[PDB]
Amino acid sequence: DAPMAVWLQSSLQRIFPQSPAQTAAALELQAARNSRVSFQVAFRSNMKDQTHISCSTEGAETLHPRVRYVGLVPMPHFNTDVSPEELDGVGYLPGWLPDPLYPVTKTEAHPFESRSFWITLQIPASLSPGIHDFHVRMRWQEGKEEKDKLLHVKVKVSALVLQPRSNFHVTHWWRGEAIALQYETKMFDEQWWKLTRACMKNLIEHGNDVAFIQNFFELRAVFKEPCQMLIVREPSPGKYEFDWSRIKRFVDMCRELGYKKFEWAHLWLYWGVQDAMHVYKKEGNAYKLLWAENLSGTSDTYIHFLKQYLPQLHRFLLKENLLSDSYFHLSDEPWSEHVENYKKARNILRQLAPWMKVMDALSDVRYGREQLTDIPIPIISSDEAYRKEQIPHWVYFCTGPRNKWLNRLYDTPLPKLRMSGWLFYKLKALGFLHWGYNFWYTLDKEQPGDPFTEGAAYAYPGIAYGDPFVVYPGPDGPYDSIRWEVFSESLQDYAILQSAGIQPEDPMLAALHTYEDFPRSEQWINETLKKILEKA
Amino acid sequence: DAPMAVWLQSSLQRIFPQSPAQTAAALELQAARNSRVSFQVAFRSNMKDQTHISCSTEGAETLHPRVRYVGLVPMPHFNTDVSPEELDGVGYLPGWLPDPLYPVTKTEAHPFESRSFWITLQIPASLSPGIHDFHVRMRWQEGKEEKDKLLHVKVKVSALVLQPRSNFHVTHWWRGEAIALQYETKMFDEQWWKLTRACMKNLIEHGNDVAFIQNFFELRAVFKEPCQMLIVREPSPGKYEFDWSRIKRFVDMCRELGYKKFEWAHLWLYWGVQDAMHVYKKEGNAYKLLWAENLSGTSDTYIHFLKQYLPQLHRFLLKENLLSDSYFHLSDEPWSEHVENYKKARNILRQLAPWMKVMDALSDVRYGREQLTDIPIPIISSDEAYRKEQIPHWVYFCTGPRNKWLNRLYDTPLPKLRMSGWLFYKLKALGFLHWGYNFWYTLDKEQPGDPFTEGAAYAYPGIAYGDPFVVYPGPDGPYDSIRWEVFSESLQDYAILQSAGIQPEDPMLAALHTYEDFPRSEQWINETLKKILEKA
Repeated sequence: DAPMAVWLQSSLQRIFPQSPAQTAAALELQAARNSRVSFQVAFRSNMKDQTHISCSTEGAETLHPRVRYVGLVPMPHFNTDVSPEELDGVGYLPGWLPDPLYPVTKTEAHPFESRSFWITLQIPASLSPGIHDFHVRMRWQEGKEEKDKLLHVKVKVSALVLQPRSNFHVTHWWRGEAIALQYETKMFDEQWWKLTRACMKNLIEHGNDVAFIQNFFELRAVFKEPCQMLIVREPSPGKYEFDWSRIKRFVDMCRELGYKKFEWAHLWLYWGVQDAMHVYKKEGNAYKLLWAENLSGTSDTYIHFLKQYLPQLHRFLLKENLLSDSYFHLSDEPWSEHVENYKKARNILRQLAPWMKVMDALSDVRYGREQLTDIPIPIISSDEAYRKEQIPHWVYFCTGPRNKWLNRLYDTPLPKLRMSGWLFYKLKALGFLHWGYNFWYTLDKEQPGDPFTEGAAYAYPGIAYGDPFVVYPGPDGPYDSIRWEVFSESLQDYAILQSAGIQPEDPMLAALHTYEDFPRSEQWINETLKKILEKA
Repeated sequence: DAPMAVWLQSSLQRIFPQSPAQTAAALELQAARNSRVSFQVAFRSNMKDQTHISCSTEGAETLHPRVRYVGLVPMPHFNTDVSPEELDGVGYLPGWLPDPLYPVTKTEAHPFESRSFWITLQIPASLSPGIHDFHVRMRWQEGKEEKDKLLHVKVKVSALVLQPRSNFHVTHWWRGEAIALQYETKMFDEQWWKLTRACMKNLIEHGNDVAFIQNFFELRAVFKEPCQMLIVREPSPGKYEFDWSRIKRFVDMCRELGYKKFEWAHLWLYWGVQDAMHVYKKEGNAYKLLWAENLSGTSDTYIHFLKQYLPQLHRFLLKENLLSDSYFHLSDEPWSEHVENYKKARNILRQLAPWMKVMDALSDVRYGREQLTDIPIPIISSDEAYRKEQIPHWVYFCTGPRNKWLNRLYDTPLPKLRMSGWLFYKLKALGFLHWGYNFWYTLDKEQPGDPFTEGAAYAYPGIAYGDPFVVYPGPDGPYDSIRWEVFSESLQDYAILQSAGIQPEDPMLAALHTYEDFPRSEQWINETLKKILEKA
């Protein structure tokens, strides 16, 4: 019963437009130094004439506060195979969902809608440990009369200084064809490069320390304009020339951004390890396949090609000092019937690039058990099986699994999602990999989508909402999403555990048994974080 | 707390996706003979895996039952200037809205989502009076087991038999450029015709009894493909031949469809009565304006045109026995200052077609008081004034008025809407005119729209959500809508009051004071219909 309502919320609960107004005029936060922390300024107009509302900070200049508006996106259905307890927004969804973050400080307030601003504060290392407080001012208008509300935010800055994450690597398969579709660019033109740079930058600032390189276009579908950063020419039948300029430019750029580790494209097409990679040549203005679409991975054409490419890849890797900081891929999620196919490829690799060390999504243990993949990446559903065999490994999730498992879906509750870094830490993963940073377009088709109105690349329910991307295409690069922010705060919690000497076996992490059985309460997150930042 | 919930609801409350499951296993309806009645079969899945559900009727053959699926549309905001006490779906909106009706009997059931089928029953005049019961059968699948549920429906059909509506006329300005834009047809091609016929049949089956003729294209905006049903040639400068073949074909089709009365496009452009209508001729393949688009309404150019068209119009009207069954429009929605210009034009009309009686949408009472229009159409907001004066008049709305006033918007509760016919009856309206039956495209621009994702012609809040269309474009014709059905049943209530001889002054209608103050309860509708159908 008030014309306008503002309150402050933790960055860990969602604010759906229907949700009733809160009061909450103060907010208490905990932060390590050399970190960034986040919160929500929520508002609900009780008037029926539309108005304007603008969100500013005062007294937080040294915190470098970045203010964004939480935009909404349609969500038609809940995802499949998620019990209601495990689903965010019961009673508010299906419906509108907060996800994209827009760079606006003043928006329109609409009648009886609840919306939020998302503030990120950069807690610098050179900050006195203690409580630092500032104000957020909300300015709106009732009729012609201007009004404001001042809200109070205090941050308990800890003595703890976060040190760069180490011995843990995160990679996403950012997509260059996705940029070329959503922005209508020629692949690798200057706008393409500008957007790619903005993406890799967004990644490394969110915890992604591995720069993926799509040297070969990664999809079974044949494109007219594929993302293949390796320039490949064929001056005679079967003689290949390789031009590394794009990959070189990429690697130089990524190193200038902060990347030290790099990941490469597969060498055999997915599901079965039975087909060669599609490799294209520029014919006038088109890109045509160098060979057939059905060309076998054991065919003399592909073997000849590899006997030329792999040594040249080696030359490049050494010349540029990439060889030790490069993960290489063979073929993904090989099923338990083309093991020998994989093994054939592996042995061909051994005979043609013995130096090469292989990393592959592999969820059946009787693959790592036999060191088929040098660095196996099970899906978290198989993490426990790899952990009884004591095979060191990475983890990945995509779409599956769901329900009680970890994911970062639209309907994954944010506290459950913030648990990611803790689970990576306590369960001693070597790294995390995800296919869906910015899969903005139509699954398996050279056709653009619309992330702002389709969250599953047109493949629900098989593809879950929010799985193909965590960023939204914006005019100059990615727009961060609430999920991306919470995930990066989660990786930052991994960094906290690291830089506070907390051991995976510490009893305060004890309830984190598997990637399915672990505390989802924001209360757990808050109190654990307290202990860690207070004793430090 | 069962895997699958099915219940029965009236046609008068919406069913939102978050809406909690109900139990109501039977449902009493009441109808009069020769009527159409409606109800809803709702289901919420309580399973995490997708399933299929099919709706069927059993034992309702004589009622020619129609089974349709209630589709959902986005609703970004609430409409402005509507207090909570007047909004439908509080705490479920903004979000997904039930509105489009789809010709499917079997769909996917999605997790934790409340959806419903819409069933229209045809109660025939011959039918014996009394209580007629039939059943609904819901067939879904749980895992691998086939599940089904019988629901009971009792119709209490009265002795009263509905006589066709007398002395009250409904017209909607359906748009043929709307057809041209959404279906990407060339104007007046055979597909355009088949779709127009579909729309006209729809309108008359929903109690719209006036066929609108867009003889001139109504918009102030210059289209390259205008909808100008009159063909106009200019063999010498300023001599105009007219070809009526398309208006002939339209009138033939409408009369074959049951249409008796007809309405015509305006003669001066809207707001100020100052500019000439845009009239076009063909130039090879393009359409050209005949004159400047700044052309003055009192210019010599335009008057010389009217001196030729009006007698020619009169010939056409005589040749087809239209003259007495045709409404004519001068210039839409002129403001209070503009009466001057209207007077000027009106007298021009009198001196060049003295036979012509014009109706127009005129909110200021000085239009009616001074007989500037032969049939005034005040906005319902202004109705009471014309009633205080006992000036006969039509009523209309559009976008506004809002709040407690009657309207037909997305968030207008359905009981409020069903009161439409009752207020028409008790308040002695001559007729009802609405501008937006199928305005499917961008407000004032020659660009398609998407009525499935946009509901205000891209003009929220200016245009309110739900104003520009009550029908959706399906592949062979219109798709009905919940609001459309309820509104047709409102006109059907006008027919009920008329057929049982309930005088406007009957006490049961005493609560209906203005178009802003009147009972909005579904109990009121139900109990009053009870009274009328038991006296009979």
